[PDB]
Amino acid sequence: TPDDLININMQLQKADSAVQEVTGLDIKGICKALYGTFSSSEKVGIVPVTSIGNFSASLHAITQYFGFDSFVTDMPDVSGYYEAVQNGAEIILMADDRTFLAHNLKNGKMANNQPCTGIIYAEIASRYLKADSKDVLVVGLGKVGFPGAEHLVQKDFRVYGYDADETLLERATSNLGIIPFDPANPKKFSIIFEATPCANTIPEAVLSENCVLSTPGIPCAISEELRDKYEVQLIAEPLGIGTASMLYSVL
Ligand SMILES: NC(=O)c1ccc[n+]([C@@H]2O[C@H](COP(=O)([O-])OP(=O)(O)OC[C@H]3O[C@@H](n4cnc5c(N)ncnc54)[C@H](O)[C@@H]3O)[C@@H](O)[C@H]2O)c1
Ligand SMILES: [Mg+2]
Ligand code: NA
Repeated sequence: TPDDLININMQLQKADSAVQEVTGLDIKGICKALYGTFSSSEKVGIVPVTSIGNFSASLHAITQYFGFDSFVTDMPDVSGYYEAVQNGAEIILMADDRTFLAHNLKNGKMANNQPCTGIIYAEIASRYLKADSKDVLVVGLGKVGFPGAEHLVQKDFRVYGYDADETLLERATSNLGIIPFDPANPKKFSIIFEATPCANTIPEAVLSENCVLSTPGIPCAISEELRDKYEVQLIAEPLGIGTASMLYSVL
């Protein structure tokens, strides 16, 4: 509500700075570099869906920050959708338990939260100013991680991948031509991308001093101890960066 407004706005400004530190660009600039696209106060309708609407309030906060004219509809679901279109929304933003989408009504473009999150976090990791090599470790090759790994291959990085499910590791190896990472033969990285719903997924063996860990993952892949010891540059934010990615991907 009131101090939460300050709280979300703080967390976004922090993340923006962490992104500036690592890449030289802010989140706005990353999206501009990623999609060749820019905010022009487009009207975005945030429609709550049945699946107390605090998530939509966060999205309102987040979209305001990036220079969009956003609103939350009074009605939820289909009534909400209708209210949004009728009130001049150019982009619809909405989520249920399994899908979070942004739909641009002007141009027909639609984004899914998961690939957009994976692409932007991978992009941020790839742009690490003080990285020594083009080698990158991706841990987690699910709905967020696989598209992030794909983005990294297309930017001609040498991508190593690991997933706890051999099945998903196999898929990525075949589809993307990434190198399977073996914990029995680790290697140090200066660039790490992690898309896992688990903590302590990044072993100490893999870390180098002043590496970037870029992770949308909840909770955090590295312990506070290890990120202190290695002075790990941490890119992690729970909703805003992914949301910006979506919005900018559809403009
Ligand atoms: N911060 C954001 O803005 C944002 C946006 C979208 C998703 N997320 C988060 O990103 C995370 C991943 O989302 P997703 O859709 O890719 O999940 P997913 O379930 O589709 O895939 C996650 C992958 O991580 C793998 N994994 C789990 N534990 C592992 C371990 N110990 N070592 C290696 N791999 C492991 C799983 O096998 C799975 O393939 C989730 O925690 C999700 O909440 C964050
Ligand atoms: Mg995010
Ligand atoms: Na994680």
